[PDB]
Amino acid sequence: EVQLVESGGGLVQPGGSLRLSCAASGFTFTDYTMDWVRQAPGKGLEWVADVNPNSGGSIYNQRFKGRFTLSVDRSKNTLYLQMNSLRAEDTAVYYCARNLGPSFYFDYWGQGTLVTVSSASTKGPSVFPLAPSSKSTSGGTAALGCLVKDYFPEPVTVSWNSGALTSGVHTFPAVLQSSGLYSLSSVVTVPSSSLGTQTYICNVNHKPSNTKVDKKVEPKSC
Amino acid sequence: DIQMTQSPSSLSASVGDRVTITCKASQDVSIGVAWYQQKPGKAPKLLIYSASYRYTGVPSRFSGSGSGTDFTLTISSLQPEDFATYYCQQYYIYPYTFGQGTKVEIKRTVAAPSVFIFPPSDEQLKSGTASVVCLLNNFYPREAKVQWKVDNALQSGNSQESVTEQDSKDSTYSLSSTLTLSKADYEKHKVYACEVTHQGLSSPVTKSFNRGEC
Repeated sequence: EVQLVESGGGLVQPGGSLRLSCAASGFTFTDYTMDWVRQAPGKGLEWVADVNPNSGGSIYNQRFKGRFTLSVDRSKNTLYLQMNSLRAEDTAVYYCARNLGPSFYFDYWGQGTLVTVSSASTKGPSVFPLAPSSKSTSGGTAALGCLVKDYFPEPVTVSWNSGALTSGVHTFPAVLQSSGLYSLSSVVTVPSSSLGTQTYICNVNHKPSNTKVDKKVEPKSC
Repeated sequence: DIQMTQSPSSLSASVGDRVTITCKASQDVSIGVAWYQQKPGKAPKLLIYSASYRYTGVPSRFSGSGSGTDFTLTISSLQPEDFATYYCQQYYIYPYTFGQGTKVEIKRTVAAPSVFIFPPSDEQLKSGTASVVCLLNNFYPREAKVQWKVDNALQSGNSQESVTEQDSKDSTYSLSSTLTLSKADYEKHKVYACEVTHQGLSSPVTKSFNRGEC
């Protein structure tokens, strides 16, 4: 199978530096050229640069010349995007993509890696229970969840019962509060008959702050 | 440089409907156009290249046409999983520009939201703040209004909401609205309620609780 895995994204201050990596596999790495395409939050797509893993020659998009440098290790099937003098406008998800034909359309893209350029400090989230009660019960269905509040930067991952519970789960897109910190809720609907019989724990992981929290959500009187 | 302009910016179509999206190039680009599909939280996927070539493994319902300055992407029979943003791109002339994208949503039968409310936890209170959450679950259309009331007073500027991306299996949406107050302010009031209005509700629905009892 074909796969492109990016890594290296994260938080960096304006004028800071970062190196993104793209590990390729499942095809003759040197038979194609590789590119980076980015997408700023809620915006469109913007081509960044292309590099030929055989000659090391690279083509860049105008405004990135001077602060972005492409390189490749033809011994690990990896591509690198070195970034310096980062600007707030560089905040985006950077995708690695394979360029098959001579033309510039990409047939395979990695999942991307998030780069956040901000002077704000990293902060782990508080995790509060969204306790189920008669107020969150509708017949045979009851809702419960966890509020993941005041963290930075994105993203946080939330699972239920260590991934054992997936159906009925809704982890909402984070919202940026006035304080400059993110907040989101993850909820799950379950049959009412399972409330007092099943244990519900939300597992929150905020890699940027290297924080992992588990929170048991128990029914309450309300 | 060459600009790629798509239309419409967004559209809603029913499952089984034929959908047509257009892309206009600011100048002749012969057949050097590609189309991509990008689902929420996923990386784009190549659908069409050379304007009319469906890429290997792409579902047959996807096809592209056009040449010169007018291009079109057609979904012969829209499927629930097709909810996504579709982008065109011209790739012969540097800097290989993409269109702004067209958001495609699935129009389904109206479904009223189930409404749930959650009082702030005692844990958060000892943190100095109180967040009250109102959940609107599995509804359609996306348009819904949530109004917070504290002791019957309409709130403004102290709440935020988030909507999930359209469900790829049943085409519904869910929404969370969070009202946040300092512990001091929260304890100065009794009744907390969220009123929900939606096309599927014949009359607004209100969920509430009394602070002292929760």
